[PDB]
Amino acid sequence: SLEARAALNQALEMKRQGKREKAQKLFMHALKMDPDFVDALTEFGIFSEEDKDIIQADYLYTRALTISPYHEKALVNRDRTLPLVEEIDQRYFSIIDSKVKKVMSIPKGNSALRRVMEETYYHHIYHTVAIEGNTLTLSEIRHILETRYAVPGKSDEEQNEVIGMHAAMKYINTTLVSRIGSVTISDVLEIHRRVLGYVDPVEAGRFRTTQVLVGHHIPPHPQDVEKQMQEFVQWLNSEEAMNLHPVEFAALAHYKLVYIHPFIDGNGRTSRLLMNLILMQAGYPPITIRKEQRSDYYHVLEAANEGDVRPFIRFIAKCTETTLDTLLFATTE
Ligand SMILES: Nc1ncnc2c1ncn2[C@@H]1O[C@H](COP(=O)(O)OP(=O)(O)OP(=O)(O)O)[C@@H](O)[C@H]1O
Ligand SMILES: [Mg+2]
Repeated sequence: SLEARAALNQALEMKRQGKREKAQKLFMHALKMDPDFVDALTEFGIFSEEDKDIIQADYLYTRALTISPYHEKALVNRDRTLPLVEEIDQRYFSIIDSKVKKVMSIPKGNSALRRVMEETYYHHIYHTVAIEGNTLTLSEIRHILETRYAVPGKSDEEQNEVIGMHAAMKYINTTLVSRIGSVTISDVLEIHRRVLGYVDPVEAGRFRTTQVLVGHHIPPHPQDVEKQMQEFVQWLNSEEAMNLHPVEFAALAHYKLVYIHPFIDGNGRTSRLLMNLILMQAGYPPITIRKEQRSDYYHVLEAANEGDVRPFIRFIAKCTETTLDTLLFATTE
């Protein structure tokens, strides 16, 4: 309905100007012209909740969610499944928590743990670059970082991606992990400047100024990148984010940064480092997303884009358990 659309737009204009009596008449008129107008129902629900009429607000929200008979079935079924899913999810976080406490309890000065921590360091670097076509083997990566001699018959681009990761991981471990205070845009840029610096030092440490496309994702317009990065870091240091389970917080921080995708390149590597910083600050070890999990990683990211991030959190939770099981397995004494 063209009149329903018009009635809602004026209803919202009257709401901003503080004419609530006129806004209500127009909300009612929008629903008279189109009873199944989702926008007007949801928006009139928000208006009703502001006036502290909870029953009416709930009626309008529920009406908007259940237009057709198949929506009604979806709601009654979802209301049944949600509690069971909440239980399954909560269980999996408590299972991770127990394994974290077992890893943390082990003395920092342990012969076994030190070897594992040293070996898994190169595993993360390997998987973080190999997941997007870096053909360097694990022994080659160690050679590059331990000796600082280049390997033969492998591109300087591939090897400078490894050097950049090592530089970024050192910076975090020494400077940021134990640093008490808020994480700022500058800190993210400092990580990115090291991650991409050795490959593209021109673009390393500054936002993109062009439109791009990441897989099946449409990231923000370059002119809106900076505002969304300000809103992002505001959330990072919010009380809401502090309450979240570290794995949930680390997963959300990861997804939000690759959604904004504020750099021309190195967005994945940067967002995975920020994920591990948050976990390390919370007392968890650094986790790895293996190159074998690329399709799963992309699938849960595409699901997150279309408005369900829970699969991505669950995916990061799986990657966390796998990392902990690897540390706990090395009790070979
Ligand atoms: N649908 C999606 N929505 C959001 N982010 C996505 C999506 N698909 C992929 N990504 C992320 O974007 C990354 C690719 O962007 P970019 O090339 O800037 O990262 P990179 O650091 O060069 O790659 P990588 O770290 O994976 O080796 C992927 O690795 C992934 O983390
Ligand atoms: Mg890339």
